[PDB]
Amino acid sequence: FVNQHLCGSHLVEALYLVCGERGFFYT
Amino acid sequence: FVNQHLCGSHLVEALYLVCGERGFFY
Amino acid sequence: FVNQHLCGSHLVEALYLVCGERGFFYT
Amino acid sequence: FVNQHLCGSHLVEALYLVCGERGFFYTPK
Amino acid sequence: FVNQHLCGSHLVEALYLVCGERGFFYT
Amino acid sequence: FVNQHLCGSHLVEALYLVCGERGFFYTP
Amino acid sequence: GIVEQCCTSICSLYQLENYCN
Amino acid sequence: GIVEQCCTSICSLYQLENYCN
Amino acid sequence: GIVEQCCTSICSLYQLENYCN
Amino acid sequence: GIVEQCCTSICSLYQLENYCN
Amino acid sequence: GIVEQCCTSICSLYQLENYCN
Amino acid sequence: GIVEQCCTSICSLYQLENYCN
Ligand SMILES: [Cl-]
Ligand SMILES: [Cl-]
Ligand SMILES: [Zn+2]
Ligand SMILES: [Zn+2]
Repeated sequence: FVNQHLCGSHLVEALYLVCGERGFFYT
Repeated sequence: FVNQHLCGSHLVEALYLVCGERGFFY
Repeated sequence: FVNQHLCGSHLVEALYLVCGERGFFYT
Repeated sequence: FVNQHLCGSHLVEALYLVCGERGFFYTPK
Repeated sequence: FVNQHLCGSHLVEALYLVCGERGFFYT
Repeated sequence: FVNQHLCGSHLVEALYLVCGERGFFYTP
Repeated sequence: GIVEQCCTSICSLYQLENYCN
Repeated sequence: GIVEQCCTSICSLYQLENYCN
Repeated sequence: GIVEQCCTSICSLYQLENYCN
Repeated sequence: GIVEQCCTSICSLYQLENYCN
Repeated sequence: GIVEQCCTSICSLYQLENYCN
Repeated sequence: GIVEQCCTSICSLYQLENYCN
C-alpha cells in the first residue's frame, strides 16, 4: 500500500548511491 | 561531475514515480 | 501524525513533477 | 540547463516544511 | 525499525534547512 | 550559493544512509 | 481528499494530476 | 516568480515564509 | 531525543531548531 | 543517453516514460 | 524483491548492495 | 569539509564514510 510505496522511493535513492557506476535496475 | 550526479538522483526519483509497476532502466 | 506528514512530503515532490508550470496547492 | 528544475523540487519541499498546516502558494507562472 | 529510519531521513532534511550555517549532528 | 545548498542537502541524506547507527558530523 | 486517496493507497500520475491547479 | 526568486539565490526562512498561505 | 519527540507527533521547524549546533 | 536528454534540458513525464521498464 | 525485503525490515548497506548490477 | 570535497567531483561511498562518527 502506500508504506511500501514511500519506502520504495527511498530504496531507489539508496541503490543509486550504493551501487555507484555499476548501477542497479529497479523492477 | 556532481551536477550529473545530482540530476541522476532526481531522474531515479522521477522514473520511480512515472514507471510504476514497470520499473525502469538507469 | 508523522506518517501523514511524511506522505505529504512525497506528494508535494510528485505534484511538483506532475503539475509542471500549472502548480498546485498542498493544504 | 535543468538547475532551476532541480532546485524547484527542493523549494516546494522547503515550503511544505516551513508553512505547516496552512500550506503554501505555488503558481509558478 | 523501517519507520524510524524513514522518519530520520526526513528529519535530516528538515534539520539541514532550519539549522542553516549552524549545522547539526544526527546520531 | 544555491548549488552548494542543494549539493549539501544531498550530502547529508547520503551520510544519514551510509553512516548507520554511528551517525555523522556536520558543521558548515 | 488527497491524504485519504493517496496516502493509504498508491495514486497514479493521473490521480495525482486531479490535484493540480 | 517563486522558482526564479528562490532558485536564482537562496531564500532565507523569512523569505520562504512569504509564500505561506 | 529527537526520535521520541518527532517521529510520531510532528515537530515544527521551530521545535527542530533545538537540535541545531 | 538519459543524461544528454534530460540533464541538459527538462524532460516531460512523457519523455521520461521512454526509459521505463 | 528489495521492496518486500527492505521495507518490511531494514537493510544494511551490504544487503542493499545485493541489488546492484 | 564535505561540501568542498564532494560538490564538484563525486565522492564515492568510501569517501562519504570519512564523515561518519
Ligand atoms: Cl517516508
Ligand atoms: Cl539538486
Ligand atoms: Zn519518505
Ligand atoms: Zn537535488
